Amino acid sequence: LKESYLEESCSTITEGYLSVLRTGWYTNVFTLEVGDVENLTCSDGPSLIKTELDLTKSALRELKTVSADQLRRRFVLGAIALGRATAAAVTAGVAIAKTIRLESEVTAIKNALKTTNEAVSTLGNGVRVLATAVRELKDFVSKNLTRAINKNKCDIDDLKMAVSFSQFNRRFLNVVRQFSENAGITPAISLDLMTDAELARAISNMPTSAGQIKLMLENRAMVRRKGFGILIGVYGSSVIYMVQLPIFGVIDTPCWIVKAAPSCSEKKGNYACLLREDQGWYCQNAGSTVYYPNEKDCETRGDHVFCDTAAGINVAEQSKECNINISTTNYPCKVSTGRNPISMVALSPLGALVACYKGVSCSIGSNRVGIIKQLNKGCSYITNQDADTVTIDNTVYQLSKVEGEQHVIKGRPVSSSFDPIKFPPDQFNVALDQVFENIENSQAWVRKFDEILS
Amino acid sequence: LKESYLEESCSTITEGYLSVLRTGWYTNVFTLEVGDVENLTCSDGPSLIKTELDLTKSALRELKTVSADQLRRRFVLGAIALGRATAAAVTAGVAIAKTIRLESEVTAIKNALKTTNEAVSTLGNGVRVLATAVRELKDFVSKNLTRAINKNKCDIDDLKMAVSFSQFNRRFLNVVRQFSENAGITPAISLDLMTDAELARAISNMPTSAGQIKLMLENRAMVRRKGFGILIGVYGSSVIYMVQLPIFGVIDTPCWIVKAAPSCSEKKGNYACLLREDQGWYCQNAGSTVYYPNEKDCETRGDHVFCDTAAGINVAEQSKECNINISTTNYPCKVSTGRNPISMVALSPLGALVACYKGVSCSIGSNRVGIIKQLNKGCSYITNQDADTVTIDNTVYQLSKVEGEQHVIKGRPVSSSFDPIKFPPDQFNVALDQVFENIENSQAWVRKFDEILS
Amino acid sequence: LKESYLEESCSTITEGYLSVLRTGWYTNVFTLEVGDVENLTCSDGPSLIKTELDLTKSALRELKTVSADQLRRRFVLGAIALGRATAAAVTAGVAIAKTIRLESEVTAIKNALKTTNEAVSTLGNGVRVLATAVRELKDFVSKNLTRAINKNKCDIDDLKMAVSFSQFNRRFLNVVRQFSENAGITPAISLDLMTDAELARAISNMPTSAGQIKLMLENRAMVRRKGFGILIGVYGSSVIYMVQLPIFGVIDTPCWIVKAAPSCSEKKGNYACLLREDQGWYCQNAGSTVYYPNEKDCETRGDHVFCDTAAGINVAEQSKECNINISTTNYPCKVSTGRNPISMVALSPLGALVACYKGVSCSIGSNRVGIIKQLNKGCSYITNQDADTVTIDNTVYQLSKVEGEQHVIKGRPVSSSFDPIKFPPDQFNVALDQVFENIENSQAWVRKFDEILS
Ligand SMILES: *[C@@H]1O[C@H](CO)[C@@H](O[C@@H]2O[C@H](CO)[C@@H](O[C@@H]3O[C@H](CO)[C@@H](O)[C@H](O)[C@@H]3O)[C@H](O)[C@H]2NC(C)=O)[C@H](O)[C@H]1NC(C)=O
Ligand SMILES: *[C@@H]1O[C@H](CO)[C@@H](O[C@@H]2O[C@H](CO)[C@@H](O[C@@H]3O[C@H](CO)[C@@H](O)[C@H](O)[C@@H]3O)[C@H](O)[C@H]2NC(C)=O)[C@H](O)[C@H]1NC(C)=O
Ligand SMILES: *[C@@H]1O[C@H](CO)[C@@H](O[C@@H]2O[C@H](CO)[C@@H](O[C@@H]3O[C@H](CO)[C@@H](O)[C@H](O)[C@@H]3O)[C@H](O)[C@H]2NC(C)=O)[C@H](O)[C@H]1NC(C)=O
Ligand SMILES: *[C@@H]1O[C@H](CO)[C@@H](O[C@@H]2O[C@H](CO)[C@@H](O)[C@H](O)[C@H]2NC(C)=O)[C@H](O)[C@H]1NC(C)=O
Ligand SMILES: *[C@@H]1O[C@H](CO)[C@@H](O[C@@H]2O[C@H](CO)[C@@H](O)[C@H](O)[C@H]2NC(C)=O)[C@H](O)[C@H]1NC(C)=O
Ligand SMILES: *[C@@H]1O[C@H](CO)[C@@H](O[C@@H]2O[C@H](CO)[C@@H](O)[C@H](O)[C@H]2NC(C)=O)[C@H](O)[C@H]1NC(C)=O
Ligand SMILES: *[C@@H]1O[C@H](CO)[C@@H](O)[C@H](O)[C@H]1NC(C)=O
Ligand SMILES: *[C@@H]1O[C@H](CO)[C@@H](O)[C@H](O)[C@H]1NC(C)=O
Repeated sequence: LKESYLEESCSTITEGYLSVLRTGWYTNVFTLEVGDVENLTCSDGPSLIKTELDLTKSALRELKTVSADQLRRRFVLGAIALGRATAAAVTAGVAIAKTIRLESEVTAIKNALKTTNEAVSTLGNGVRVLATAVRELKDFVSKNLTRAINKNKCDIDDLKMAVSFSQFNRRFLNVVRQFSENAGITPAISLDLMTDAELARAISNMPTSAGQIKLMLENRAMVRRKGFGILIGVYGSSVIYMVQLPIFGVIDTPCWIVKAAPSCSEKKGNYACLLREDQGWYCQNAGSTVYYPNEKDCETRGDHVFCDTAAGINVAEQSKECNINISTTNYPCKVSTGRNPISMVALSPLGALVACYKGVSCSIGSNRVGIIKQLNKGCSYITNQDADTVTIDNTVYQLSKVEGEQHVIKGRPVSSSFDPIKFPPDQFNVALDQVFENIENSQAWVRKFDEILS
Repeated sequence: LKESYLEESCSTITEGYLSVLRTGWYTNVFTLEVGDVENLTCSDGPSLIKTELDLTKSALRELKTVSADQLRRRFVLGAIALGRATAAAVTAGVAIAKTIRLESEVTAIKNALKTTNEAVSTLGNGVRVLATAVRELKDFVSKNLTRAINKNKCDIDDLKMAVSFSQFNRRFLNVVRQFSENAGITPAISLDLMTDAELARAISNMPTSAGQIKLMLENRAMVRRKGFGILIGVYGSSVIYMVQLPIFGVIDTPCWIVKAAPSCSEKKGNYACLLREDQGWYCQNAGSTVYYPNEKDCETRGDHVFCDTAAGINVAEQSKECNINISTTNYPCKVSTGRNPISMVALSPLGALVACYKGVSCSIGSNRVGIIKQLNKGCSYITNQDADTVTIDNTVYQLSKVEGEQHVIKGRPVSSSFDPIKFPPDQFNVALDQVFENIENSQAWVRKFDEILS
Repeated sequence: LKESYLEESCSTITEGYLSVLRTGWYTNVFTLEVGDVENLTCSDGPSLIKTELDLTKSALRELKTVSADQLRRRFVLGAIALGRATAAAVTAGVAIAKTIRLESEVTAIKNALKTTNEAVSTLGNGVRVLATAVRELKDFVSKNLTRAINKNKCDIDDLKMAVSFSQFNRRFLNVVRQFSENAGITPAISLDLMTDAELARAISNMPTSAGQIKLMLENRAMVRRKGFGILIGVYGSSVIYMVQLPIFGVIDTPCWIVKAAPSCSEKKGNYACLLREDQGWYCQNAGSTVYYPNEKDCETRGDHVFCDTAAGINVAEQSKECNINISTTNYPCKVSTGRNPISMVALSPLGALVACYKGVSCSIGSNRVGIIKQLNKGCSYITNQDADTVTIDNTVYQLSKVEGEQHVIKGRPVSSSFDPIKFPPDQFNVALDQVFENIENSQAWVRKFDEILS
C-alpha cells in the first residue's frame, strides 16, 4: 500500500487496494424432502423413535404458518445512503420469490429434479436459477424407517434406528427453526440452508468469466457472508426455499481510503477549526469514481476490499483534487467548521493522526520500551513503524501493523489562514468556498457602511 | 395499493396500506424444573450417563452468576427518534422483572402451579401475568434416572437411559447457554425459551378483542419476532425466567409511505438543488397522525405494515399538504438544499425515481429483451410494469414487482423557480419558507442600499 | 442515585453511578486437537461411526479455506464518534493475530504446551498471552476409536463408541461452524470457543490489581459479552484460534447521565423552541472528564456502568456548568433550535419529561387506579413515584421503577427570553451564545440603518 499525510487539509489518503465489487445476485432453489411422516403412527407408549417422529411431524405442522411476504388471513451524502444496500437486497429477493411461489413454477422445478439432484432451470420471467434437491431424510424414511415400524410398534429393541433417525433429521429441524425464528427471511446463510459442497457447486455456475469464478471458489466464506435465504413454502411434504448469493463480477480495480481529524489554529486564545467530511472509501470503475460514505459496507481482507455497488454514490473525477490542493480547487470540497477544539486520534491503515489541543497530554510508546516521547500541540502523523501505542490523556490506542510506504506532503494548514475572530458560526457539511464567501460578504458590507460618510 | 408521483416536489407517495400497531406488552413467566441432579453421584468411571449428568450439574452451577439488573459483590426529527423503541422495551421488561424477583412473588407464583401447568396470576403491583411450568426433565430424573443410579454406578449396560437423558436435557442446556452468552437479557425468543404451542397458548390469553387475537394466532411468527426474554433467577433447582410479547392492539388503520430524490435545476451551468426530508411512514390512528422517520422500525408483510408506537412522532393533520402544495402551504415542509447535483435511484414500492444529471448515463431494461431505452436528464418516474432493471452509469437495480395503480400529478418543479445565482448556502432540515425568507431578505437589503443615493 | 430536574434548560441530570471502564485487551490462544482422523478409513458401508468420522474429516477440509486477514490465491460530536470502538477493537485483534501466525510463534506456543495444558507465554513482540490446549477429542481418537476400527470395519456392534464419538466431536464441529459462518472473525465468544472454567482461568491471570480481578471474576458474563475470536489457522491437525477479552482496569469512578426534551415558548401563536444537545454519559477519570455521546456503547447493571474508553471524547471540566447556568456560562453549550413545537416523552432513570404542545393531550396514571390526572401545556417532570404510565395522545409509556431521590431546580426557561418573531432559522448543534450573537447582530444592523437619516 502507500499512505500520504496531507498537511494542508490535515488528513491522510491510503492507496494501493484492489476492489471486489458485487454486481448482481444468483439464486439457488432448494427442495428438502421429508417423506411420509404424517402417515406413520405409534402406539407402544414412550420410546425414542416416537419422540423423534413427533418432533418431525410437529416441525412440518409448525412451518405452515410462516410467510416471507403475505399475511395469513384464514446534501449530507452520508445520510442519502445508509439503508440502500439492504433495502435493495431484500427487494430483489422478494421479487424473485413472488415468481417462484406460483404453482406452474414449482411444478416445472419439481419436474426438472425428478431423475437428478441438480438442474439449471429458467423461471417464467426469463431468469435462470439453479434448482437442487435434498433427499437423505426421505430415502431413510421410505427405505428403512417405514419397514421397521410395521404394526404401530416403536418400542423395538434396535436402538440403531433411533440413533440413525436422530442423525438424519437434524438438518431438517435446523432449517425449520432458522426460518421460524426469523419470520421467514433469514439474514445470513447457515450451514443448514446451504452446506459447503453446494456453495462450491453454485459458485461454479455463476454468469461471470473465469477469473472471478476462481476468486470466489477460493474465497467462498466471503461469498456466503453476503447472502440470505427466503422461505418459499411447504408443498406436499417438501420444504422449498431459496438462497441468494452475490456475484463479485468486477475484481482488481483501484481503490483508496481517506481519513481525517480536526485542524484547529489558535490566535489570542481563540480557535478556528475545520474538519474534512468526505472520508471513507472510493473505488474506480470503467473510468467513473464511486464514493462509499458509510464505512460499514466495505470490508478489507488483505489489500482487497469487498464492496457493494448499491451503497455508493457516483462522484466526478475532479473529486480527487481535494487531496492535492483543498483550498483553491473548483470542486466543492466538503468541510465542517467550529470554534471549539477537539482532541482525538484517528487511526489510519498505516498509522494514526493525533490532534492534541489546549488541555490534553499525548504521548507515543511501544511494548518493550514504554513511553517513547511526548507530542507537541497541533496535529501529528504517527507512523506505525515508530510507535506501537498512542496515548491521549488516559486512553491508549494500538496501531495496526500493516507494512507499506509512508509519505508526507508539505504545506501550511488551511485553518491557519483564518482570523479566529470573524470566523463564521458552526457549519455542517458545507463547501469550503462557501466559508470563504461568508467572510468576504461580511467584509464587503462593512466596507459599504464605511464608504458612506456624508 | 396506489402510488402517486408528485412532479413539483419530485417525490412519490404510496397509499393503501393497513397498520398493525404494537400497543403494550404481555408477560409469560416460565418455571423450568431440573430435579435433584445436584445430589446424584457416580463412581464407576467414564460413561455416558456420567458425562450427561456432569453437564447438567455444571449448567446449574454456571447459571447462578448471571444477572440481568444487578452487579454481584459476593429540529431533525430523524435524530430525536432512533433509540426510543428499544430503550422503552428494555425499561418495561426490567421494571416488571424487579417486581417478580421478590421472594413473596416467586412463592405465590410457585403456589399457583402446584397442581397445574398453567395459571393466570396477578403480581403485587396489579399486573396480570401468565405463569407456566416445564416439568419433563424433572419427571425423568425423579421417576426413571434416580432408580437406575442406585449404588453410585453409571457404567450400566442399558444405553436407552443414556440416549433418553440426552434427549431430555437438551432444552435445559440450550436455555442456559442462551442466557449465559447474552448477559442475562436475550434479544429474541428462540424455540428453547418459548416453544410454538406455548406461543399460541399465550396469544389466546392477551387483553384485546377477538379480531386482533385472530390476527395474532394466525401470524405468530411476527409476534415472536418482536419479543425478548429476561432471566429472573435460579431458585432451588428451578430456573425462572420471563418472556415479553407484543400486543398488536390496533389493526387495519390507514398508512402511507413517502420517498424522494434530489430535484435540481440548471441555468448557465449553475445548479440549484432541493431534496425533501419528510420521508418514511405515516399512520393514522383515532384521528391523529404519527410519523415514523426511521424506516428500520416499520416492517411490511404485504398489504399490512407492522409498527411500534414508541418510535413515532405525533405530527399535525396538515402535514399531508406537503404532498399537494409544497410551496404555498402554511405547514413547514422540511427540505435540504445544495448547489451540487447528485445522481441516484430511489426505489419506491411500485417503481423507481431516477435522478440523472450532468455526467451520468441512465437506461431502463428488462430480463428478456435487454436494454429498452435511455433516459433524459432530470428526474423521472419509472413504473415496474414498464421495466425490470434501472441502470445508473454502471449500477443495476431490480425494481420490485408489486401490483397497483400508478398516477402522475403534473406541476412545474419547485427547484425551477430559484435563481442558481443568489441561492442560499447548503441547509439541512430547514423549512422551505425559510429558504424563501433568505432570498427575500437579501433582495430587500440590496434595495435598501440602492435607495440611499444622496 | 439522585436526579435533578433542571427547569431552565428543561432537562434532567442523574448522578450516583460508578464506572467500570475498559482499558485494554487480554489474549488467550487456544489449540484444539483433533488427532489422526485423516488417517482412518472405513469400508463396510453405512453405519454410525462412518457418518461421524466423515463429518470430522470434512470439517477439517472445510476450515482450510477460511482466512481472517488474507485473500487466498491457492462539530457534531455524535458523528465524530460512532465507529471508533469496533474499528479499534478489530484493529487490535488483527494486529496481534498477524504476529501469532508466524511459524516461529506457533512452534514456540506448541512447545510450551507439550507437557501441560496451560502456560503463560510471551510472543516475539513482547506481548504476553495465555496459551491453552484442548485435548479430549485427540485422546479419544488415539486411545479408543483407533483401536476398535482395526481393518476398516465400522459396522461393529458396539454402539457405545458411536454415541461417545457423537458426544466428543460436538465442540469441534461447533467451533468450525462458528468460524466458517462468520468469515473467520466471530463477533462474540460462544461457549464453544471459550467455556466457563477457561473464562475464569483467563480472568485470574489478567494484569490488574486484586479489586478489578475480583469484580470480573464475580461478573464474568459481562467480560465475555465484550470479546471476540479470530481464526489463526489449521496446522497439522490442530485448529489454532485466539480470544480477545476486555480488561476492566478502572472501576468505581463517578459518572452521570444527561437527558433532555424540547423547550418551547409561545407568544401570539408563534413558537420559539430550543433543545439541548449534550446528552448521554459522562465519567470522571483521574481528574479528566470523558463524554460518551452514543448511548449504545455504555450499559448499566445496577448503579454501575460498563463504558468503553475508545468511544468517548475528552471534554473540559467546565462542561458541567451547562447543568447549573446554561445562559451565562463561558462555555459552548450545544443547542438546537426551531420554530415548530414537538410533543414527546423523554424517559429518565427516575421518571419522565413530558413535552405537551399545540394539539396533544397528555395524562398520567397507574395500574390499579387508571387515569390519575391530566397535564398542562409545556414541559413537566413526572417522578416514578406518583405515576406508573404516561400517555401522549394515544401512546402509553411505562416508567422505570428505580429508587432514588428526585430534586427540582427552579428557574425560568431560556425559551421565554426569545421573541418568537425575530428568531433565527433552524440550527443544528450550535453553541447557545451564537444564537444570542445572531439576534444581536440583526438588531445592530437595523439600528445602523435607523441612525442614518440625512
Ligand atoms: C420412565 O418411567 C415411566 C414411568 O415409570 C415410563 O412410563 C411407563 O411406560 C409404560 C410402558 O409399558 C406404560 O405402562 C403401560 O403402558 C402400556 C402402553 O404403552 C399399557 O399396557 C398400559 O397403559 C400400561 O400402563 C406407562 O406409560 C408407564 N408406566 C407407569 C407404571 O406409569 C417410561 O416408559 C420410562 N421411560 C424410559 C425411557 O424408561
Ligand atoms: C438403510 O437401508 C439401506 C438400504 O436398505 C441400507 O444400505 C444397505 O446396507 C447394506 C449393509 O450390508 C448393504 O449390503 C451390502 O450388499 C452388497 C451387495 O451384496 C455387498 O457390498 C455386501 O454384501 C453388503 O452387505 C447395501 O449395499 C446397502 N444398500 C442397499 C441399497 O441395500 C442401510 O444400511 C440402512 N441403514 C440402517 C441404519 O439400517
Ligand atoms: C477411552 O479410553 C480410556 C482409556 O483406555 C478408557 O478409560 C478407562 O476406563 C477404565 C474403567 O474401567 C479406567 O480404569 C481405572 O481402573 C482403576 C481400577 O479399577 C480405577 O481406580 C480408576 O478410577 C479407573 O476406573 C481408566 O479410566 C481407563 N483404563 C485404563 C487407562 O486402562 C475409556 O473407558 C474409553 N472410553 C470409552 C467410551 O470406552
Ligand atoms: C397416508 O395414507 C393416506 C391413505 O389413508 C394417504 O392419503 C391418500 O393418498 C393418496 C396417494 O396419492 C391420494 O391419492 C389420496 O387422495 C389421499 N387421500 C386423501 C383423503 O387425501 C396419505 O397421502 C398418506 N400420507 C402421505 C404423506 O402420503
Ligand atoms: C440429597 O438428597 C436429599 C434427599 O432427601 C436432599 O434433601 C436434604 O437431605 C439432607 C441430607 O443430606 C437433609 O439434611 C435436608 O434436610 C434435606 N432437605 C430438606 C428440605 O429437608 C438434599 O438436598 C440433597 N443434597 C443436596 C446437596 O442437594
Ligand atoms: C496417515 O498415514 C500417512 C501415511 O503413513 C501419513 O503420512 C506420512 O507418511 C510418512 C510415510 O510415508 C510418515 O513417515 C509420516 O510420519 C506421515 N505423516 C505424519 C504426520 O505422521 C499421515 O500423516 C497419517 N495421518 C496423520 C494425521 O498423521
Ligand atoms: C395549498 O394547497 C392546499 C391543498 O388543499 C390548500 O389547502 C392550501 O390553502 C394551499 N395554500 C395556499 C392557497 O396558500
Ligand atoms: C453561571 O453559573 C456558574 C455556576 O457556578 C458560574 O460559575 C458562572 O460564573 C455563571 N456565569 C457568570 C457569567 O457569572
